Amino acid sequence: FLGLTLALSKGRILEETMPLLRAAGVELLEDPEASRKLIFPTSNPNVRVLILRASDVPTYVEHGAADFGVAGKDVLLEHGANHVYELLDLKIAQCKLMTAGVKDAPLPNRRLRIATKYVNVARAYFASQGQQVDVIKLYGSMELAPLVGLGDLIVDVVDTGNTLRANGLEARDHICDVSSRLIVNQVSYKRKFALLEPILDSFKNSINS
Amino acid sequence: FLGLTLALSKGRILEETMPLLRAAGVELLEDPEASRKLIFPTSNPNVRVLILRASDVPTYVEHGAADFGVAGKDVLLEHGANHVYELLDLKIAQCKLMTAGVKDAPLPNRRLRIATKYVNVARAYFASQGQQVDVIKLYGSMELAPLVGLGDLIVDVVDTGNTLRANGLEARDHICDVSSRLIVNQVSYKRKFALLEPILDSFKNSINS
Repeated sequence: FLGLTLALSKGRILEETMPLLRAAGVELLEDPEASRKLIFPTSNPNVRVLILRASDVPTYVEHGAADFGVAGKDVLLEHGANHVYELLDLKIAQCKLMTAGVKDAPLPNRRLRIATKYVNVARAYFASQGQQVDVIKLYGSMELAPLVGLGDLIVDVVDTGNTLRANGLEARDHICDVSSRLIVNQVSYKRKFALLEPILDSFKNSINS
Repeated sequence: FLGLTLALSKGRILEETMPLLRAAGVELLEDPEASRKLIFPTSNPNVRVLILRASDVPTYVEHGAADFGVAGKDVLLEHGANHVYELLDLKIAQCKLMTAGVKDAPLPNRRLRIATKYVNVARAYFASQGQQVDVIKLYGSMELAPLVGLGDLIVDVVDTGNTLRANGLEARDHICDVSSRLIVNQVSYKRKFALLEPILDSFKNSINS
């Protein structure tokens, strides 16, 4: 396959990327959410799509298994973005990285334990607050952890805050805003620029409105 | 909450644990697969259930946020089981850890790159084969990696082999058999033994047939 391979993930990222792809002459030929297929063709024979877990998008792009991708800033910060280029803030799937805990619960007088998927982000953020913290690495359902005493706080992505509120948690601190970003493999950017450039230009034009 | 907190995960583990719980006088009052609730009551007021991602079950049990749990051997090997007790092989959700790659594809003459969620298991298994390997940490859909050149092999859990076969992959090596195990927090085992013992005994009796 001599074309470009685009790494996306399911849900909001796929949903909100598709219009940008449509304006650039790229359309999926079926709903990937309903398929066992791993690699998907498009209306453009020079572009194919991978549907990955959000956390794996930087990995595939870094290694060149995908030439470019759409990854949330949260994933990029946690994974590390030193071995891809971030070309565009696409302003999609916007949310916040935040700390949260049980509503009105006092912080303990000791090293805090932070339950999170975002272990690197958590250590860095708390370091900026003057705190060395213990981190408990979790893979999902962060909202449960404070309820059963696993960790004093969580770090997670928050959009509406409804999950938090439904579970008797409240956001404590805003860490940073998060949006999905167009990343490119550093070799693909050089070797396949003629294929990338018009797509990149279309995306840039689309995001300007 | 003074009772026991049991950590389970969705799908086959939940499905196949429920009969064992039923024989021990513990029944869920609704289908957790259909609910936003995080902690679930049971027919026994001394037992509640957490529905976690499989990878997080050892974590919750180790820290004492759950007193006991059902975790796959694959997760235990990868996480490390030094800070829980493994009491029972429940013989449920049986499968194999295996290596796999593209059907009939020759191995490269260099350090192999292993794409997997099971980074620790992969390094240990290949070390037993006389090989130092590079590992690429992935979070899902392992079957894709060899198709797009990410890694030379994968390590994954295989049951039927259908996913592998559907994607033009074949299992290369059998690493070990995997089944779900009853694990207990090391303090809970001492402090709450009177609550645990009859449940543990029931499970043992059930698995004997």
